[PDB]
Amino acid sequence: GRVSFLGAQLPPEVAAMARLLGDLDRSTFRKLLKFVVSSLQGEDCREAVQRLGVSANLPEEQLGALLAGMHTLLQQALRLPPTSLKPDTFRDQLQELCIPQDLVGDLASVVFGSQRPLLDSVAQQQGAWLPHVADFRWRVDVAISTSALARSLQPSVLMQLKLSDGSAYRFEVPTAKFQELRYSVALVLKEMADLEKRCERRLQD
Amino acid sequence: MLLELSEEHKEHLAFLPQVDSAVVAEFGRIAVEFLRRGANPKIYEGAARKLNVSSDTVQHGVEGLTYLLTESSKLMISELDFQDSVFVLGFSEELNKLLLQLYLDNRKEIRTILSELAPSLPSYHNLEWRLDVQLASRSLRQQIKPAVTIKLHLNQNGDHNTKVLQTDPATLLHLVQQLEQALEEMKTNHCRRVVRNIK
Amino acid sequence: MAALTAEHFAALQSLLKASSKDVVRQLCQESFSSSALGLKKLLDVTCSSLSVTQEEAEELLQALHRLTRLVAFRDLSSAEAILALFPENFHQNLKNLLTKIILEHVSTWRTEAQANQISLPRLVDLDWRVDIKTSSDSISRMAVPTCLLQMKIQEDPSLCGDKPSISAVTVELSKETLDTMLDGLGRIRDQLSAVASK
Amino acid sequence: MRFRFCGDLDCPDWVLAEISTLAKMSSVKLRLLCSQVLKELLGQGIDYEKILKLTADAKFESGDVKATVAVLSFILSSAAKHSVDGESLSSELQQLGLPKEHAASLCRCYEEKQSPLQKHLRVCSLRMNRLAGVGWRVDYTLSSSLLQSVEEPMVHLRLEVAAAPGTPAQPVAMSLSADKFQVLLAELKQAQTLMSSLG
Amino acid sequence: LDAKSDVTNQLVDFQWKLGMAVSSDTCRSLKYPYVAVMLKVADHSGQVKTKCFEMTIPQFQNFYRQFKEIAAVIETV
Amino acid sequence: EGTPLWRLQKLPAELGPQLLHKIIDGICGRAYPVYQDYHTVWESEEWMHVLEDIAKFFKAIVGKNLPDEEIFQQLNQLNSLHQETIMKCVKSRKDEIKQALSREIVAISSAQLQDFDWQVKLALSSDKIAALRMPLLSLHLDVKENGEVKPYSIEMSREELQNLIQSLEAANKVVLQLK
Amino acid sequence: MELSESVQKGFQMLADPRSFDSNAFTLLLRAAFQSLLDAQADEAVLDHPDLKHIDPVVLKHCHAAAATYILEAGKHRADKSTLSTYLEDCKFDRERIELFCTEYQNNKNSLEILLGSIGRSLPHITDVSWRLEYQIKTNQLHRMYRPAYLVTLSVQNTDSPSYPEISFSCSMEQLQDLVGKLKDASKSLERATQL
Amino acid sequence: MGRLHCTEDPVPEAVGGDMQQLNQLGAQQFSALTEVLFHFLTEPKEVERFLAQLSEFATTNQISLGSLRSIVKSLLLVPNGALKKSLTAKQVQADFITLGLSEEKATYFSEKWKQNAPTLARWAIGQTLMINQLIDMEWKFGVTSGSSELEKVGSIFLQLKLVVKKGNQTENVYIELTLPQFYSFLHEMERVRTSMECFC
Amino acid sequence: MAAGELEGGKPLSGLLNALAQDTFHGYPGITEELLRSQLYPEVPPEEFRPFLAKMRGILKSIASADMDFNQLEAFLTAQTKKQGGITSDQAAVISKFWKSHKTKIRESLMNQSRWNSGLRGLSWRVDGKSQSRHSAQIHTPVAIIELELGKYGQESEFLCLEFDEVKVNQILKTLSEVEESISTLIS
Amino acid sequence: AALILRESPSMKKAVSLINAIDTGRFPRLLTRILQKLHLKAESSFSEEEEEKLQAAFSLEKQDLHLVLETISFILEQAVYHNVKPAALQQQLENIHLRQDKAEAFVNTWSSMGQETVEKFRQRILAPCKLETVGWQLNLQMAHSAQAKLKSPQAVLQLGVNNEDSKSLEKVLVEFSHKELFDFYNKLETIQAQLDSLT
Repeated sequence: GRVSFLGAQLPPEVAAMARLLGDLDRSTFRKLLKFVVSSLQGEDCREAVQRLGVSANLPEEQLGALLAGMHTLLQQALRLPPTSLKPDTFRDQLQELCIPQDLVGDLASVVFGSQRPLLDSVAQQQGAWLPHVADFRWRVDVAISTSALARSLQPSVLMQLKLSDGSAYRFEVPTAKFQELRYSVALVLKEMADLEKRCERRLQD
Repeated sequence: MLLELSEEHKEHLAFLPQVDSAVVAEFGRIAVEFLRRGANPKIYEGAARKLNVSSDTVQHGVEGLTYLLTESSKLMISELDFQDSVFVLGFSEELNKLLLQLYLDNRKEIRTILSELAPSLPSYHNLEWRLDVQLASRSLRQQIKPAVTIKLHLNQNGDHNTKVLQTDPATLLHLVQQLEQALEEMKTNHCRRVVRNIK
Repeated sequence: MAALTAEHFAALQSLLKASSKDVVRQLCQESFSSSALGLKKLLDVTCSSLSVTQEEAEELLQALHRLTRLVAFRDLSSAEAILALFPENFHQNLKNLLTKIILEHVSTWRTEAQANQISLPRLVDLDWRVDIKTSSDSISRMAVPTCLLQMKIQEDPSLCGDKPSISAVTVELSKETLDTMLDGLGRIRDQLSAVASK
Repeated sequence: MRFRFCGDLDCPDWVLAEISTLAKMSSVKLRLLCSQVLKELLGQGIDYEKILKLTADAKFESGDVKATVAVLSFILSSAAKHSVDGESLSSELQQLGLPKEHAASLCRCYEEKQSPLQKHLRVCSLRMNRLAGVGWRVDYTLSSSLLQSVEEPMVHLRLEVAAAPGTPAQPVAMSLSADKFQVLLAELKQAQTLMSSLG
Repeated sequence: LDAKSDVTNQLVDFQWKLGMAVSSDTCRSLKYPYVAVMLKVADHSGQVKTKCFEMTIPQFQNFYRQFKEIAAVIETV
Repeated sequence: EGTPLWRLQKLPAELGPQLLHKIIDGICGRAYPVYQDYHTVWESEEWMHVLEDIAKFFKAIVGKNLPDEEIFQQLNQLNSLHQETIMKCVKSRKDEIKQALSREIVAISSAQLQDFDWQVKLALSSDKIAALRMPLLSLHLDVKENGEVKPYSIEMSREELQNLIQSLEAANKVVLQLK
Repeated sequence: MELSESVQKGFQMLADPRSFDSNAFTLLLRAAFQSLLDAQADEAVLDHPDLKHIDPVVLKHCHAAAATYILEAGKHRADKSTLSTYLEDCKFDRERIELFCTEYQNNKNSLEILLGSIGRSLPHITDVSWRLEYQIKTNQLHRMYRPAYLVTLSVQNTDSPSYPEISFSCSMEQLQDLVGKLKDASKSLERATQL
Repeated sequence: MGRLHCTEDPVPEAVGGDMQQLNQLGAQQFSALTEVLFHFLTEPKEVERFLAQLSEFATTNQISLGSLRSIVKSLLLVPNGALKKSLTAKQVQADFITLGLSEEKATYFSEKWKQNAPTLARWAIGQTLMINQLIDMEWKFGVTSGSSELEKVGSIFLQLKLVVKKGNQTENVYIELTLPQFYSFLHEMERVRTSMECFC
Repeated sequence: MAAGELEGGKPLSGLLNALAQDTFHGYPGITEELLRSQLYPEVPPEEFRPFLAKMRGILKSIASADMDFNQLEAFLTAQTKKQGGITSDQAAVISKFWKSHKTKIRESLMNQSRWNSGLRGLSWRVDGKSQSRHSAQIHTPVAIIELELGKYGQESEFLCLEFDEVKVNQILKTLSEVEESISTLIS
Repeated sequence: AALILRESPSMKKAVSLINAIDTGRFPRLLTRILQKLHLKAESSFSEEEEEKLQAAFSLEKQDLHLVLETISFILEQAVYHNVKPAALQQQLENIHLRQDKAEAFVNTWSSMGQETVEKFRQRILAPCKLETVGWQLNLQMAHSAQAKLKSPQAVLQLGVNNEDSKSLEKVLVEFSHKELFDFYNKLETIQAQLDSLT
């Protein structure tokens, strides 16, 4: 079924935008749209917003209202997959927001053009929260002899780890604990495979 | 799923069928206490010497019984799965009933113990706040600058920790709106589908 | 172990765009050698040398990293060992050039992998001075030997942070302590001699 | 619509529910529980065996005594925070549906403790550390390698900085020249003279 | 020449101050005379560093006497 | 043999006053001279050596506060143009060097306050009470220790500020006896 | 407004047509304002011939006096009445008083922006991010089947521009409690306006 | 008093009075006091033991603790100076006779000094300055079989742990050497040894 | 009220000593309940406490003030003549206490006034150099030095140093400049 | 045979004391010592156990310390040479241990020597070592910038000890299945190297 892309009600920011843009110069709107899309891509723009504002004779509060409402609207539209937010539902819901059709078409050019898969590839980057492995390395040795023991021949594995936050660690582990680690990893991999194959089917039912 | 015993765990339990059922029940009570208080080998010594048995055998027996109670509380197998487990262990219906009673009366408490072995993630404890207005400063002696002062309380590993923070009102309204949207996303249909079907 | 792919081979075929074989040598040694910090520079070197895009440079450097690390890891140091990796459609005029290049560098790559492998803090220099204590705050006259020993020790910046922070340690040994330590050290000699005699 | 004791909001669903658990106690036992909760808000604590023996004959579970202590401490904090009076408390409680004698039993407790409790809540408001004390030494310098005669005073200051009453303070210890000391004194006197106009 | 001295620390400079405490919040007449010394030091770790300490006149005089003993010994040895 | 100014003798006297003044400003903690203005006169090693030697000389001369006859005798090595240049550079501003030296004497201690700021707030309300209406001060201190500056912050009620003011006044009633 | 003798003596000389013509005085004010607000300011600010004909000691002393008075007037939010009163006490004429007060008014807001930039403040929250997950199984417990939230606040160190994150986890009850106390903290502003 | 070897400074007359008190105390009392003093000299850090044994002496002899500590210090003066100057027993006995200890009792204390001075001297030398003194060392040989870069490896190495004294603190230093660096380390340590044997 | 009856010389001297030990020497084992149960076991806490506190306040007022015996006699005259004052016997014992304990307290106040790190001690040896990897002989001795330092109530810092004969001479000259300053100022 | 055990006056004193003590209780205490021998951080007995040991032996404190130290040194040499019981018996006979104590010694050695040898064999010298492993498995459902997610995530914890800090650490990591498969392939290559070492 259809879903309201804004959620259960319009936030006051997007209402304030919609009441402001009703006669804005499309060139300035296109510039603001480029800025918003660039800032969603990770860039920064305070000097370009400023020189546009002074060029457009736009007050700081009007630029702020415009930018905030367009960012909220496009962020909410990206949150849904584009198959669910089918373009008829998008255009109709923006028409209920009373956006002028030229600006509806301009927003659709953001939500459905080649910028879409790039933004999707950026949105996935929020999902970590806990750092992933950066790299892993090892050395495996035989002691042969030791201060306590004329001979030993026990193996040991030295291991070293770095994490995507810049943390790094080095530790050595005996063979029994290495076998426990290897078993635990294989177990969790099996459980993850089974869980994925269950969910992927049961959510079709 | 069935809690199929290892051959070592079979050999461990195979001691108890020789013990008097009242003493198997006593070993059950001791084991299900040891699940929470921790073990005490003087009990193994005393019970074995009363049985005229070697203390290692009683130790192996009691700890096998503790492992049975742990794994059954981890899995939360059904009554009939536990019955099938003790039947394939080959215990008599006296001991099957005893073990089932020991299980069903305590598996919840064991789980309230075993949950502590999950890895420690930092988590929220409390929030404190203060609305205050800056009115002067050494360089500029009349002004009006409102802010919401905040103190955040957290814990990790059972510790206590705090953070001191500040926000403006517009940001605070944005925080409220976003965290309200976090709660709305548990009422939407997809998450309710997961929560029901992936049970 | 990590291995080549069809897209790595397609990227490798970009390497014939080199203006001179010295570019091939450089990009091989760098992509074997480079850290993730070095790749940022090596990408621009590859683009400047081959006119490739940054993405094509990234795919080429990834392919060369995978290839050279695989070769070092298995010790594929012979023509009969290396030449079978490349697919039957690969550029044979690249096949021979890259083979002979690899077979020349692999000895260096093999040699330096024994340094790049991980270690505890490594000794890099040592110094010592022996002196006689003659007087003190407590005994007006004395005469006994002492050794001052010094070591300079490196740590891995991977753990040490921005710098390997080469740092110094000194130790003082009395004669009984030195004789005990050598009644250690010599045991290593004797046991190694026994193992060689075994 | 709205409840004044909830700060012009609607009452939380858990409060409107758990006040019915309060309604299941007797009025005198509710009075005693309210008094013990007021002691808890005044920081005297509470004890599980007390609230049990006050309630276990009414078949209260541990969860029920815990929840009734929670709801009482909530409602009496909210009452004191908005400084709303016992007659208004009794009215909003009757609108929630607490029995007449139970509401009067709460009001007879709250009407005594409200002023002490509001004072305590004013003291217990959030603070960005506190100045526990000050120490100083004044010295005079005669000569140095850098100036064979100096003839100048110097001051040492220590601030004992703490988080909360009874927390161990840490000494911020520093040395000042007599000029910076006198400038600091004058600036602090200005800030005090300003602040005394605002209070 | 080689850094045979590097096995031990070296004093870069010696600076001194003579003064008197006069009072504290605990005592109106804390007439304690003292010498304060600042030592600036460089070391095998790199970066020049400094230490400060304060000692009473009898302790200073004992320190000075001990350096006189060190001088007398290194002259005698 | 000669005093550390022996290195100065080569400088053209028409360039001396600017160099010596800007180095004295460096002693006062102001900007030191830029090397570019003098790289034709000294190599960078000799440049840092003059930056040490001149400061050491001026500090030594003013620290013993010697009379100008003893200064002049202590300048028998200098050329007459440099003698007069250095003599005017001392007598014209020795007091800035003396204030810098007494500031360095205060640095013979374990920690020092570099600078401070103060701010006054009104707290309107809290999660504890809706009418807190409490005046507050924050004092911010920047204290040098171990070769770095630490930020500190001390909030105060009116009562805490009064106790601090009274104890500072008690200290000032002593400082006024000595200064 | 309490001021040092050096300041009032400087203004008592700035008062006098013989020390400075009223145009020279106005140019010296312009020089003072530039010497405060421009980071590239330098002694070249005194190079104008209406300035260079004054004794350099008097010129530099009165420049510093003017700049100090401008700073104090900004700090205490001086106005045309108090300015005119002080200038009358300094025996300025009406035209030089008006020329001062008009040039102060012309520069006042840049000086307001300058002065309010001073001093530290607490780390300021900039954004929030959240993730929602279902906990299913763990090292010992295979039946967890419960929701949890993973939350992050982005913040700036306002004292030293740098951007740490604070991250924590919430069960749904903890998230509802956090939301409820942030809502109360927001309604605080409405209740304070209507208090 | 006459000139003393144990002290260059004059000595209070209370020390002379205490020495006459050593003549007043009985032979068993003087012997027990001497044992208490040598116990304090050899193990002064066992302050609780010293206090216990001197309180026992006090209650045994009805001697007040102030007088006991006085006569202790007055008699420890000579052993203390003898340890400072490394005096002979003859000089110690002459100083005792000069302070006022009767010749027989000074001879007894001289013999108790003779039988203790070497271990006391060794203990006192143990109190002098040592910098980063080695407490202990551990070592482990080994052959490396593999790494993330090489499936098979021939490198051979030595690891050492050195334990180091840093005032009241201690430290562990971990280091790894190649085989040629082990050979050069042992060669340099033999060059140290022969240089140490030149003078030990 | 018992405050007028706690006059017993032995227990009162014990109490006064223990209060001085607690307040100034920092003895941790001394407490109100211990003092009461040893020295005045029948006096109830509500009547021992006010006198205990007031006499501690008197002792602090004396100890903090460097009272000479005339100022002390005046203060004790006030504390006896005022209503609820101490007795003449309490003043007499306070006088004899100050007359027998002044210097130890004042010394403890001086010792307590720590601010700068203290010199806890100095240790040194002089070694004659010999064989080294640098040269088969080395022709000079050196002093090896270490100061021990630290703030009050903290673990000791240690600072070790090496000086040659030239450094030793320079340090001796520097210290002689300090001694000559001190002697000039005290002369 | 080569010398196994040092002969000296301190050992002669200690064995003279050992011969004076009974043979009955001695092997139990030596077994507890032997059980503790591989532990550096604690004494083999509590202060009250050491007190009751001294009361049973009646020895003065330093004589008991000489006894316990020399039996510790005896067991360290027995470990180091992995001594055969009969060889230890002959060695103790050359020390002039009483024959019944030599029997009690070699019976004690037979009771625990291989176990203590193995406890020495597994000791790790590195300044840090791994202790424990645990894991958590979740399904991701939505986040602040995407919804209708189905991604499983596994958090991994590695429990570790630092012997320089003498404290725990708990490293935390995430894997998106892809990294967990890669990490497993690396761990299986480590296993292949540990097998090929055999």
